[PDB]
Amino acid sequence: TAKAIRQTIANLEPFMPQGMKVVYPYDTTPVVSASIHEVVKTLGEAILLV
Amino acid sequence: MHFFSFKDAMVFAFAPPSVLELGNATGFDLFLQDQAGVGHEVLLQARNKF
Amino acid sequence: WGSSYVNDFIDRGRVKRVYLQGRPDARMNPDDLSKWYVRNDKGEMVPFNA
Repeated sequence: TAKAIRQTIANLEPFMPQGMKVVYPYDTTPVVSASIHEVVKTLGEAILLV
Repeated sequence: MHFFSFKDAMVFAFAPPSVLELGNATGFDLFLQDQAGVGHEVLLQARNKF
Repeated sequence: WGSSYVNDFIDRGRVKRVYLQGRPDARMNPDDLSKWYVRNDKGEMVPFNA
């Protein structure tokens, strides 16, 4: 749904006026992506080191 | 479509698709939308240009 | 003082609202609430602090 939001505004920014932009001051999905990436990184190192 | 080429009405005859539940005409279809808030006549002349 | 919403109005193709309220300097202190007048039955105006 975060990707759906980021793509459903990405087709709206061509129609924005020149004195505007969009940023994301508050977001929670990067810690989810970083957590799952970190745990699969630890598992991928673990299965070769053993 | 040869006999109906008469003066008064712009009569258009066709056959429905084989599944009438799915649409009423074969071929593509699309919408032209006003995103910036421009008036109706601009979209009308854009439709005429298209 | 209650900001009554009366009906709708069109703006740039989108439907918006029209509100009704006094000016800010008419409502900032308690004695400013004494600045308002009501019309009685026979026609004339009577102040609110009366």
